[PDB]
Amino acid sequence: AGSRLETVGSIFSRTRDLVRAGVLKEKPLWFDVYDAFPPLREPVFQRPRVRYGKAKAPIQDIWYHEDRIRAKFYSVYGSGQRAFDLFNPNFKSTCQRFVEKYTELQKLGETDEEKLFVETGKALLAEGVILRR
Amino acid sequence: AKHLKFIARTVMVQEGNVESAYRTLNRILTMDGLIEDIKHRRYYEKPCRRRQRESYERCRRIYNMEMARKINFLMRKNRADPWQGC
Amino acid sequence: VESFASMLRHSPLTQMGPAKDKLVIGRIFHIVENDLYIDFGGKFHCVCRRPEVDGEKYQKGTRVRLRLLDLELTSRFLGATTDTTVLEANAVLLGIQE
Amino acid sequence: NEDLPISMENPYKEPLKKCILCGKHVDYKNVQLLSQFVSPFTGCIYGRHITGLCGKKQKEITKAIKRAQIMGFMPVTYKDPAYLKDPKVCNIRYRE
Amino acid sequence: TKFSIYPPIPGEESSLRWAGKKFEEIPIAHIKASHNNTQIQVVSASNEPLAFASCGTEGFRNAKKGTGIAAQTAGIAAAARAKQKGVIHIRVVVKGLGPGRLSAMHGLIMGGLEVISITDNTPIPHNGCRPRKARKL
RNA sequence: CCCCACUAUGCUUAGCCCUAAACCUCAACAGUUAAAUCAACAAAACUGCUCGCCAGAACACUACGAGCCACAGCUUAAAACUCAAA
Ligand code: FES
Ligand SMILES: [Mg+2]
Ligand SMILES: [Mg+2]
Ligand SMILES: [Mg+2]
Ligand SMILES: [Mg+2]
Ligand SMILES: [Mg+2]
Ligand SMILES: [Mg+2]
Repeated sequence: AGSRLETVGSIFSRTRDLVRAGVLKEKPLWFDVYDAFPPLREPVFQRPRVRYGKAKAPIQDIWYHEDRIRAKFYSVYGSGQRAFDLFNPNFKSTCQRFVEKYTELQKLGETDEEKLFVETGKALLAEGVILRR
Repeated sequence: AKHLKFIARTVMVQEGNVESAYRTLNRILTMDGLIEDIKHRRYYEKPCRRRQRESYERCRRIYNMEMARKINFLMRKNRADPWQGC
Repeated sequence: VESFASMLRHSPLTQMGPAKDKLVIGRIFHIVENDLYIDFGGKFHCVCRRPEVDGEKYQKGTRVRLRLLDLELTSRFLGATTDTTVLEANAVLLGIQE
Repeated sequence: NEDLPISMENPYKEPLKKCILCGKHVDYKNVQLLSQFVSPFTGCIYGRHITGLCGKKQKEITKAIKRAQIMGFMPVTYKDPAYLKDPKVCNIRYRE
Repeated sequence: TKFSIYPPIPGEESSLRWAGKKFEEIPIAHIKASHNNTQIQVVSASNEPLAFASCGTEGFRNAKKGTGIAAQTAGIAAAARAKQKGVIHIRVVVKGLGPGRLSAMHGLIMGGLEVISITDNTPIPHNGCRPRKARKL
């Protein structure tokens, strides 16, 4: 039977070494499958560390441009009385309609945020969606 | 001594309920810390002992608040088992 | 071919923004006496007490309106290096989805 | 690819909470304001767990109260009865 | 009219009256509740001493003097001597956290006087004199 | 030890004395968080540079010398004898 030193190397390295040294008479059933199709990372034990000083996690926050627009919306018109349906993969909120109209007005016109906001509100009201400030 | 009388630490009685007024006065004097002040001033408390006592009380209050918050946060899970059997 | 970035960008959950005080539709999928377990499309379900008004209509598969407060309830405690999670979302049950 | 997230400060960041006296000038002569942060029965200054003020305004109120009391603007052993019917801003109840 | 737990202000005119007299005209019962004795004195609104009775003047001696029963007896006797001078309503002012703080007031009520207000006047220095050292018992 | 009374002293002014569990029991500056984290506990582990200090216990916050407004004082600070431990 193989070595039980789970913190030394990986199962593959231990099994390979013991097979080479003659301790194991025959390779285990999984050895050939592993050897032909190895994992992306060799499963070696490692002790997780606490970070200190200036060391910071490299995970970035996910932001998109329209978030700014969304923020303004949720502060001015508030949360839409219509409820979200997250089960629908193509659900479209009032805020999303506002975002799409804002982007269209930006791409077919000038770049002044306040004017874009009021023009988008006017266009949505013309469409016939209620937007209480 | 130089202040106007019958305003500080004064309670009015309602419908002759003297005991209720006295107990309200006791509540006020305790909540404002005056009872503790009077009891602590009977004998001199050394500055080092005072500092140690205040440090201990502050840390005890903080620790108790944190423990209470932890229990209140973990009380949400305390309900009927939804996966009984498995 | 749509990449993962596009899927994440156009996802309704991404579009919702902050989850606090947002109205969502959930579906009851499990009932334990008067406790209703509701999925609203997030990682975790939320568990709500059966209302005292028209409580009989709340059955499995029922659609309900929720006001979200938190997608996951977590908090760090004294002397701990990692947050403690209850594996549950925080929400307010409003009523049935007509 | 245009769909990747872009570096940005949190646009949904809620404004930091402010105390009731934030931005307002605290004067030792405004005995009406100072009397809102002392005990009606003993005149003792309330702590920040009661007043809810931030550290800076708590210190400002404490200094103003001491100055007014010593300069002959405010009583020491009680809250002036003229201000007993002002709005209650302190989180304390004597069940009175 | 909502009952006001706060006393009336002598300046501001109020409608509260007791036997036709105002708050500032009622006699005052000054109770000093020490650790070993309780002393009650009734005085007028103009500071005329009407009655006086302590646990010591009523015959109690040594450790019996600092008890609730002794304070009750002293309060009863003070109330009697004040009733012999036309006092029915009193404003109480207690000083000290001795055992007879409440028993003396009980005795005053049981002797026939009516209590309309309680005040505390226990001396609390804002750090004046230094107290004595703690006992090594 | 408990109760009562009362001194030097605690206070001011002008001079001394120069000691504390004077302790965060962590020397000052600069840097790192990657490693095998790491005797233990305390307070996560280290690196570069500088100064101060330490080489078994006790004799010893001692003796002698020197300096000092200090004279039963403070700073600096040994050796002989002894032990296999501390
Ligand atoms: S919170 Fe800004 S002054 Fe208090
Ligand atoms: Mg003296
Ligand atoms: Mg220390
Ligand atoms: Mg140095
Ligand atoms: Mg020494
Ligand atoms: Mg010498
Ligand atoms: Mg010496």
